[PDB]
Amino acid sequence: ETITVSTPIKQIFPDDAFAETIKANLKKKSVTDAVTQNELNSIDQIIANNSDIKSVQGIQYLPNVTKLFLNGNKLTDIKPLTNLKNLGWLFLDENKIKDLSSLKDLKKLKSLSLEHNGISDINGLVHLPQLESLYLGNNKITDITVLSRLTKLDTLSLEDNQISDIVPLAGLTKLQNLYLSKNHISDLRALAGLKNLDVLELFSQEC
Ligand SMILES: [Ca+2]
Repeated sequence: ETITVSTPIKQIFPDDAFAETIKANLKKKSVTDAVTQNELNSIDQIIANNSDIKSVQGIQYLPNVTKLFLNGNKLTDIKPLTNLKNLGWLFLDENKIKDLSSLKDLKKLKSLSLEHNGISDINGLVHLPQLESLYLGNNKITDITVLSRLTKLDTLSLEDNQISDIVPLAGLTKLQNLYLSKNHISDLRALAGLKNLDVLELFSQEC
C-alpha cells in the first residue's frame, strides 16, 4: 500500500538491517528520519547483499522496484514481494526461502536467482512463463518437470542438485547457457534439439 503522512523509516521497515538499507538508498541520515510516499516511490532498486536482513516487511510500499539484490541474507518469508508488479530482476541466493507462492504474480520478472536456499520443490515457478534466466544451483531439486513451461529461458543453472531426468528441458529451444554439473544425469538425449546452446556444463555427474 502507501503511507499518507510522513513516517519514520524504522516504523515502516521493522527489520533494522533493511531499515538501514532504505535509509542509505534515500540518502537519509537516520532510520529514525521521516519519509513520505513520494520518497518511497523513488526506489526502483535495492542493493543489499549479505546485509543480515531477516525480513523485507515494508517493501510493499515501494511500487516502482524493478531490481532487488538480496543475496546472502537471512530471509525465509517473501510474501511482502507479492504485489511488486514491476519486479524484473530478483536475486535471493544464500537465504532459506522455500515458499515460492509469493512470486506467482510477478509477471514482469525476467531473472530469478534462488541458489543455496535448500529448495527441493520448484512447482511454483509454473507461474513465471516469461522468465529469461533462472539460477537454482546448489539446492535439493530432483524433479524439474515444471521447467518445460518456461519456454522463454535462454539461461538456466541447475548445477549441484539431485537431478536425473532432464527430458523437461527438451523443448526449451531458446536455451543458450545451461549449467548442469554436479547432478545424476546419464541420458543426454534431451539436449539433441537445443539448437542455440553455446555454454553447456555437464561434468561431475554421479550415476
Ligand atoms: Ca526494528
